[PDB]
Amino acid sequence: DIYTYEKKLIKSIEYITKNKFFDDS
Amino acid sequence: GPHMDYDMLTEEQKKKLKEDHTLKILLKNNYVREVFKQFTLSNDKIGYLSHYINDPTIVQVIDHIMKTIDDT
Repeated sequence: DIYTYEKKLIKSIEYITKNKFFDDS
Repeated sequence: GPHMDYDMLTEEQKKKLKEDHTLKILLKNNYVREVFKQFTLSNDKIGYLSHYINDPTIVQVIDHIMKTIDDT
């Protein structure tokens, strides 16, 4: 099901963005 | 009695995301970093994800993230 998969996915987005994985500056 | 609480990203899953460098190659795409940054500022996270399940670039980076946190 999609709704159980999204809860792990969205907490990965919210971690990756907060730590700015793509930004070296 | 006891119940599950596994709808939060763990310290081991955080470590496996930040130390995996193949993930960083996918996030370095300027089209991925803009959609990831707009996602957290949206008021309807589930409605936003439902626009990106249809995108062939965003599906491929999501699939690698979702593998990395399942591979604990």
